[PDB]
Parts: sequence; structure tokens; C-alpha cells
Amino acid sequence: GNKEKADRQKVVSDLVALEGALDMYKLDNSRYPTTEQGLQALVSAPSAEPHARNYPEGGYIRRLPQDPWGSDYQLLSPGQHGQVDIFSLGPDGVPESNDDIGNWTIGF
Amino acid sequence: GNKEKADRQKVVSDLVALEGALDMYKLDNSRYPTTEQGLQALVSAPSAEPHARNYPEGGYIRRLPQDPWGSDYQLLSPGQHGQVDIFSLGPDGVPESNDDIGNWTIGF
Ligand SMILES: [Zn+2]
Repeated sequence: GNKEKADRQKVVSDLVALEGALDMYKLDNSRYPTTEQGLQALVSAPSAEPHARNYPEGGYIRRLPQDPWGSDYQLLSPGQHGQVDIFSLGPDGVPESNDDIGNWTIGF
Repeated sequence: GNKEKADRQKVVSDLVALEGALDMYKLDNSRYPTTEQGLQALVSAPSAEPHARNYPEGGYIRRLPQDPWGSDYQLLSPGQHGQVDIFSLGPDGVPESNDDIGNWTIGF
């Protein structure tokens, strides 16, 4: 379907945009925001510990996108087994999840 | 270092932007470009099979970024164990790698 394709593109684009903002937060802070801090950490410095350092004016993203069905995206952090995920719940409660965003390596 | 911090932010930002473009390519084609097709497949329809379907005007990214030290970013796809990575070689040949970008799930 056409609407379905467009919705899928929005979900994937938003989740990767959130991923990038979360990675910029982590470069400044050495860790991602926790689920307790939430994606809100990307727009205002978190009140819950661990506190952010050198928080940039305006935060890390211009706005927090919502999914095509009007649900906020959700953050699992630090997550089970230290795997950080960002997901949409979908229209039907079958989550579309961008998994283990922290899987980066230095060296081969 | 100040330059070093800037370079690191650029590498992470670029690699995530490339990740997003690759994911959009995959939504249209059901698979990522292969290493043989390369990141070039994000800017112009790939000459090598498997050919892209209905390739969009302007491709998937305005232009390919280069890393802070003048090297192209590199794509491993489909990769060892089907794990797709995008990386910078670094100034010193110690790669900074955004790993297993295809790790997404449907359902919990
Ligand atoms: Zn990712």
C-alpha cells in the first residue's frame, strides 16, 4: 500500500533522526539518556541523574517527532543486556524497533 | 582536542545520515546496497545487480560526505554474518564503525 509505505518511511526516518540526536547526546555525556530521562533529554537537560554536562542551547533536536498514528516514540536505555532500542508501537501494537543503537566499535 | 571533538561529531553525524539513506534505499528495494554497489548507490542508480527499483529523483542523499581526514566512508554489505557496517578509516587506520545497521525487529 501507498499510505503504508509512507508511514514506514516516516517511522524509519524519525527513528534514525532520534538515533543521531541520541548519539550526539552520548558524545557530550559518555552515555545515552536513560528511559527515566526519556527522549525529553534531547530537548531539555534532564533533571534525573545522571545529569548532562555542557548541555547545548536548544538541546539536540528541534522537535520530537511522533509516529504516524500519533504515539510518541519510545526509548529503552540502558536496556536489557545494555542494548539501547528506540521504537514505534505501530498502529496495532506490533513494535517497529531500531535495535542496539550503541553497537559501534573502535578498531577491527 | 577541539578539532578532535568536532571531527568525532562529524564522523558520527555523517555515519548516521548514511545509515538513514541506506535504510530508505532498503525500504524501496528490500535489501541494502552491496559493497560492490557501494555508498554510490545512494546518489545514482547502481550499475551492478541487483538493480534498484524506481530509483528516486536525486537518490537518497544530496551528496556523499567525506570523513574529516579526506577518506570516503566505507560500506560492508551484506557483511560477515549478514551484519551491515558503515565506517570511517580514521586518521590513523583505527576504524570508527557504526555496526549492524540492519538490526531492526518487528514485534517484541
Ligand atoms: Zn543505527
